Amino acid sequence: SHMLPRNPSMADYEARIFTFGTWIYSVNKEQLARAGFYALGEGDKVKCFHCGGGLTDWKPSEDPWEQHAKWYPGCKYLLEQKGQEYINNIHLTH
Ligand SMILES: CN[C@@H](C)C(=O)N[C@H](C(=O)N1CC[C@H](C)[C@H]1C(=O)Nc1ccccc1-c1ncccn1)C1CCCCC1
Ligand SMILES: [Zn+2]
Repeated sequence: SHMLPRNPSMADYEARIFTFGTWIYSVNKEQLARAGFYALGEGDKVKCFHCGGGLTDWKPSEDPWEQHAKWYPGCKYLLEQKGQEYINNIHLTH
């Protein structure tokens, strides 16, 4: 939940989109990169450059931002981009 990104080398959106150059999975690569994720090159495993949170086993029609907020609500990239209200809404039911 720190304000300092875990992986500065992947802070650049262009650095992240590059990792998806040959992405074959259903979840949209631009949406993934915009949501802070880069591909690890091992199945559909991705990692956020900021919070360091990893996610795998993406399902059809899943939204990168929603999943990001669900699993890593303390991510400060998410807070900076989407804002707290977005995070609040994802966690509304619990
Ligand atoms: C359906 N949408 C996807 C994006 C999603 O929610 N992925 C989750 C995920 O990647 N998680 C959950 C938190 C965890 C830090 C991360 C993860 O890396 N999980 C694992 C990765 C490799 C090996 C095991 C796990 C794992 N182990 C125990 C419980 C959950 N995941 C998780 C994958 C396994 C089945 C439950 C869901
Ligand atoms: Zn994050």
